[PDB]
Amino acid sequence: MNTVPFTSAPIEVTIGIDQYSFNVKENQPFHGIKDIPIGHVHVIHFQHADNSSMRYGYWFDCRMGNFYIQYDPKDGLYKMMEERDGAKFENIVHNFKERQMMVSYPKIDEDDTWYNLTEFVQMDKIRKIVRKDENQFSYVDSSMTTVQENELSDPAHSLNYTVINFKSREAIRPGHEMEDFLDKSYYLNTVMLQGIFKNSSNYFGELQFAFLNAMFFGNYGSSLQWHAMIELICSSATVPKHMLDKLDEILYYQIKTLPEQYSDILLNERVWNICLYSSFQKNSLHNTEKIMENKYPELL
Amino acid sequence: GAMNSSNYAELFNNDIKLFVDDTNVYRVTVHKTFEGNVATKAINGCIFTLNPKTGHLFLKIIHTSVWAGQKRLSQLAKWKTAEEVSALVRSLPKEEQPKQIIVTRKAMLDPLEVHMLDFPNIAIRPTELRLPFSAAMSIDKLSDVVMKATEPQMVLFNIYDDWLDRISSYTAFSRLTLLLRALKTNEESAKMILLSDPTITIKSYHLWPSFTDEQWITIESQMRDLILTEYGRKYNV
Ligand SMILES: Cc1cc(C(=O)NC(C)C)ccc1N
Ligand SMILES: Cc1cc(C(=O)NC(C)C)ccc1N
Ligand SMILES: Cc1cc(C(=O)NC(C)C)ccc1N
Repeated sequence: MNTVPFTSAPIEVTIGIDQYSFNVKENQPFHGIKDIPIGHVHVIHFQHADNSSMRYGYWFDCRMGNFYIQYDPKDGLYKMMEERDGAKFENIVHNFKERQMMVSYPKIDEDDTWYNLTEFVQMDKIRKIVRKDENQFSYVDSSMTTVQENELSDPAHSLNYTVINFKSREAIRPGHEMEDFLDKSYYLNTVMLQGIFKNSSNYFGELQFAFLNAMFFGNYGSSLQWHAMIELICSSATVPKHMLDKLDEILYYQIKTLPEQYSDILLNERVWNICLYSSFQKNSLHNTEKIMENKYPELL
Repeated sequence: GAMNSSNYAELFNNDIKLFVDDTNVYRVTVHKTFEGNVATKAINGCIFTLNPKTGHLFLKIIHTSVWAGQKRLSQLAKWKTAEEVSALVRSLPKEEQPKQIIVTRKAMLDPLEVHMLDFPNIAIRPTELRLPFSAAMSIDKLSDVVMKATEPQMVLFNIYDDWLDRISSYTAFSRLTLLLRALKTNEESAKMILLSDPTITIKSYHLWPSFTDEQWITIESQMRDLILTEYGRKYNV
């Protein structure tokens, strides 16, 4: 069980650590988060009480280094940093724990939610989508645009998701214009899975990371990517059975966790109605269709 | 964006453009079977691809053999239309290729956009105009060549005859759309109007009769009366 200490909390902020959040008051004696489960990526996340605009945060994996948060009064945000002195870090953490100045990652034993939301998400792939090679952790915020969004403006601050475009030369074979557009199986299985992602685990990891960026930061371009990756599968007549079964589980937990009052800005009516009711896979997502119909029947 | 009344003169500027109408591509007769079920029998169709500035009509005849053994024909017909339009643009010298293709029905947008992905500079546009090009098969010479075809064929026509020697392309398109709207609203009456006077003939190399300028004004008035008179009796005015 690992720890992310905070130097201090000088500005009032709502701090998130995966699906959980807590409020910290201006200059409250908060010194970090302990008991973070090892084995998963995690995201710490912030929203200034004064500026609910620009929610931002950091994806990290405590197996890759010792990380802490420190507020920067010049750039006006909580920054993640790596501590290279292991003994200084262990000493910092042990003192803050002795003084009980840390919140505990509040995992219920029964609860597999975070695992289910991050099953295929790996730090190494996160760091290829979010390019800042000098750090072991990755910053994301509400306003960052995607490579594909930039094609329709600072490349260093971009989300390099795999570009998916159903009316492209990559998606369509010459002489199969109709076949490939109406049944996207060759684009899914040959172009994307065999060619680009290499396996379905990497595809699902990017889909899961896009969703989490969309849900945690409202990154519009992340939301576009999540829906595009769902639609590419649902619009393919030929999908391995194990991928359909896993997608149904992936989406079930995403819909379950999705906060109710942001449903209208996180779920695209057209994609979900098409996927659940018109597509080739309309009858292959039983768990997801059941939760959607019982939680968000308005959208449908 | 979309083509409508506000940007109508754009049709007659010097940027090459084509209208594509797919409403006569897949044509059937519906009939009873011996068991008393219903079946369709396809008949030959055509793509109507028209340059509104020059009158040049690329009439690709769709022979019923293209439907043999295929499913979901009404869907396939849109993709076949887009395939043939793409083939036509690729058969034209670069300086004759259109800068825009306007489709008369929005269901043609995605099929045409997929065949012409590699041409990113040709705009594929819809229209809010309700153009009467479906009535093209009421032009006797066009219907004749379509019905006689025994194989796929492209036939080239000028749908304005020699009108452009005397009138502008705006006026020619307006006459064409008036004639076609009339033929669409009441084909028998429209055809009576056009052929009532036996002394006015259709040249071998033309589609429409050889009306003098004054006779065209009379004809156009007759046709405007057919349309408005049929519109006022239908919408209670
Ligand atoms: C549908 C469609 C596909 C291609 C295509 O994949 N081209 C690659 C060989 C570069 C080209 C044109 C076109 N109209
Ligand atoms: C799940 C979660 C979401 C938000 C949130 O504002 N999401 C919007 C960007 C759509 C905030 C905290 C939190 N724990
Ligand atoms: C106003 C508005 C906002 C969003 C939006 O930011 N969505 C992100 C949470 C993915 C989406 C749709 C919409 N109509």
